[PDB]
Amino acid sequence: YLVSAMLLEIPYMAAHESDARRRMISKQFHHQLRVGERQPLLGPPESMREHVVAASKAMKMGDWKTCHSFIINEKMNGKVWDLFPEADKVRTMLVRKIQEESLRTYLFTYSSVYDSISMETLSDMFELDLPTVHSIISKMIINEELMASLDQPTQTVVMHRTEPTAQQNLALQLAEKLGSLVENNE
Amino acid sequence: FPGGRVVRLHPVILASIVDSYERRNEGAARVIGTLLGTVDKHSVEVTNCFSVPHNESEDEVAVDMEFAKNMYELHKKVSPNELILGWYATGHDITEHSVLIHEYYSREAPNPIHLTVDTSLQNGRMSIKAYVSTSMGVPGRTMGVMFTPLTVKYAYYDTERIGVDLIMKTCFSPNRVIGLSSDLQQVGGASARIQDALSTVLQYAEDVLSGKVSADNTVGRFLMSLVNQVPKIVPDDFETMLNSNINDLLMVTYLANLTQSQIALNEKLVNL
Amino acid sequence: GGSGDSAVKQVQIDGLVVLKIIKHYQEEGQGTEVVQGVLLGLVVEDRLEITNCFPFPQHTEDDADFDEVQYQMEMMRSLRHVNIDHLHVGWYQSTYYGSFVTRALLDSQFSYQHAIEESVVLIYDPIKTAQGSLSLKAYRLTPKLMEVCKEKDFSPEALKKANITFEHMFEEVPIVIKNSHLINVLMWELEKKSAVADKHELLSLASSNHLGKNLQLLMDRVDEMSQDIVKYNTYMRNTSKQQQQKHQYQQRRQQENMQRQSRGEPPLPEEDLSKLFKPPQPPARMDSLLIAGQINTYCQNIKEFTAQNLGKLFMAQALQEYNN
Repeated sequence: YLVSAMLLEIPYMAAHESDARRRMISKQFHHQLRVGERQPLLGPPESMREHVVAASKAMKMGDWKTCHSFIINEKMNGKVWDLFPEADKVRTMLVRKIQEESLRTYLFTYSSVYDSISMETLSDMFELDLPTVHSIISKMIINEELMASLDQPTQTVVMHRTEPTAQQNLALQLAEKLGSLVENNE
Repeated sequence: FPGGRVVRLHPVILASIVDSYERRNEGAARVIGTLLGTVDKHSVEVTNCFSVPHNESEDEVAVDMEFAKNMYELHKKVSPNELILGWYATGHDITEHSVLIHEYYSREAPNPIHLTVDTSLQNGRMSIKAYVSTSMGVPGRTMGVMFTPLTVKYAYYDTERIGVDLIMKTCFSPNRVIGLSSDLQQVGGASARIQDALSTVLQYAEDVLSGKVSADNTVGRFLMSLVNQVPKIVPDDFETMLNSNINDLLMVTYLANLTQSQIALNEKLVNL
Repeated sequence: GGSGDSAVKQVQIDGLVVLKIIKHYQEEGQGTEVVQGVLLGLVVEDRLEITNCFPFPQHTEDDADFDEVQYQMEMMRSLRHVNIDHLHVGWYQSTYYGSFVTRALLDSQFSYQHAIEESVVLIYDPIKTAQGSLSLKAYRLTPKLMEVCKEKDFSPEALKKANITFEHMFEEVPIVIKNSHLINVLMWELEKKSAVADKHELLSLASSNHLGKNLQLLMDRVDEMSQDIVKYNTYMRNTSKQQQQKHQYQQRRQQENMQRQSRGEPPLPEEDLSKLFKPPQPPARMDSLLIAGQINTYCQNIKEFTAQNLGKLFMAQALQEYNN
């Protein structure tokens, strides 16, 4: 959920040739291919209904359903560290939900705020000034920076330009195939 | 309120009129059928029809109502759109034989809805006058009927009547479809020049004295309605936008032609 | 003009024939295998001009199941009563697909044209063609198909007929050229609706204003046609690698299986040599997948010719009209 529903919600908008073929989709095709769901009861849906909001980031909504009724059902009690594994989890919920609007909701976002982003989700400014810096180099995102002002101008334009590149998801898988045709021929 | 106001058919009623009339089984003068459609209880919205066996003359007429039920059986199966609302004949209106086919359809006996197609050398008279028959008390003779007019409306699938618009282009001179959109540019040109020749006489009539009466704030209202949608006011950043779209659209069809070549290089290396 | 090979003719679609199609245009069946019916006319002056044709109404809500043929012959006896015979000169369809020829009905209409050489199959699609040339096309399963038969069989009798090499798309016949004189009455309605009753003619003129307002005429079409490319053309290339995984790749070490034992023993068998060369399930090109293969990679060609006339004449009208 933190190495798949985050690492791979970047290339899932029409760039499929990095899909790791052993993940939650073991079970994510199951507890989604059901005609009825509500407030989850099992482990996996109670490990999903905060994941589904970890797509609509909601730092509030996702942190509030790994600590709902698990401290009886072995999350907090059992992991023999009384409260701290949540202080770990909460942090990897707080932080891994600032790395989301960055990767998902950036379309009309040109001028954005990175002081108020610290006020929204309550992580340390340096522990947000690090990953907001990481967001550019580590994930090669189309967004510019002058971080004496603590800002990230985007100038992304890819939206109906990645559609003709979503034609190159397959226009490559035409002319990437002619590379493989005459390997067999001779 | 009276139900006899309007029939909103469309030219597919005239389709199963004319093909049926011009094959006819040599039913020389009078081809007739039973019309099937819907009603708005004021309007009569109709989709289709069919020509039946008849031998209408003085004083013999036949409408095989067993066969009209057979055709309705096949028609309701074809599409569930329609009920047999009455009968449509070719020429002409109120006859003593119409009222014989009335009592044949008062075996059927919904609201009598008739559609009389004049077969004459005219223009001013309509090629169809749709009729309903009220009063309609009638426990007497054959059927006391009173032919009240249904206005002839073509109100269905607009792209169908675009199909009919092409049929009316073929009515003038066909007009085969290979370069449809290619020579719809010639159609769009002819339209834009009729607008020009319209606007010119409107101006030059008042340039002398007393012209552009029915144009000033109607054609002038719909001259600023031209520039509402084309052109965009005067943005040269919109020139840049659509010459950048030209870059996009050329490059869509550009690799379309790279796939065109690749069609042959893929499936015809098969032929070695 | 539109004469075919040894028997078959052009089709003349009169203006009330397209109306017999556009009465069931797309109503009851959006993404369904709509068989818009059987076109019946007669062998007339070089072009079998259509009389009538009614849509053969399969179990029409979700799926497509061919009806009782009681309807077929009883309806076309219903026609026999005051009209022409069931002179079924083919079958016709819509079918929410501009620029295709289907696999199952390809086989069905080949077998139709096998019974009667003098037959064509009309495909009228509405402005879903993308406007978008050639809405009506009367395709026929070709006379090369007709010669080498039956029929285009897959594992054998595929390359064994692609040796002479059947033509696949040939004589997509012309449709509507002449004043058929089923017109003078339509001209008599045309003049009436061009005259004082000019509400409905202008309704259709105005109707095309909103087919470009909100519709993705290009975007949704080039999307579905591009996903037809990624699926069809690329699995076609996997078929190209897999028929190579068999004819030469596997065959190469079938040869090294034959040769490494000095091609058998003098005094005895020659068990291993005869046992080996176990021919892979493709021994000759798998050229019936690849038939519709070519025809559906050319469906992409006439779909990219669609995409051509979409972008070219739209941006033609932009750069010619706007400059004000």
